[PDB]
Amino acid sequence: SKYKHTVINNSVTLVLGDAIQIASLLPKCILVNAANRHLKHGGGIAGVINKASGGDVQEESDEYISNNGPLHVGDSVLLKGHGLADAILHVVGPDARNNEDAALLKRCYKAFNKHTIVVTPLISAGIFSVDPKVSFEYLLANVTTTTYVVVNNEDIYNTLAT
Ligand SMILES: Nc1ncnc2c1ncn2[C@@H]1O[C@H](COP(=O)(O)OP(=O)(O)OC[C@H]2O[C@@H](O)[C@H](O)[C@@H]2O)[C@@H](O)[C@H]1O
Repeated sequence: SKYKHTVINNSVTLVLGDAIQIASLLPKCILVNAANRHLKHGGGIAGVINKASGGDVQEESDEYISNNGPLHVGDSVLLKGHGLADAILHVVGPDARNNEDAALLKRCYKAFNKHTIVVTPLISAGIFSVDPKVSFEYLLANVTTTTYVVVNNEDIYNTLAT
């Protein structure tokens, strides 16, 4: 009720705000990180998640990548929450700058469905250069669990809420 939000369907609510703040409000949730294949948390939400954890997220991510090797595009990994959420689901969206197809967002978003409550940004819609409407369409087509899709730009919010 405190946020500009639009309930889209029985699964998805679009929220204008900061995904970290929304994840903190909910008593139980998974927070989704928009990651790269090496979980090297850069200039988008990944860096903000890492900084909010005091670097704990990057330390854990490095440990995982040593155990797994690099992820494939479209893969995800459930790691610890570090007080931000019950857990963080790191998803590797396609990077359009590297000619990776937006269709791989199907794999990213399907990974949400085993989790009861998900708080997510729009995967690939920032640095990875996929149209926010395209990412949101893949989200709506594939997500079948209670999901708060949090966007921090009001113009994007207005576009997607219409
Ligand atoms: N705190 C936030 N809350 C909600 N949405 C946010 C927030 N910060 C950024 N966003 C939005 O989330 C969307 C995803 O943007 P990025 O975080 O840039 O994600 P992506 O486009 O998937 O790029 C992934 C790449 O960026 C690096 O951070 C990461 O390490 C990877 O290399 C964009 O629309 C961006 O504006």
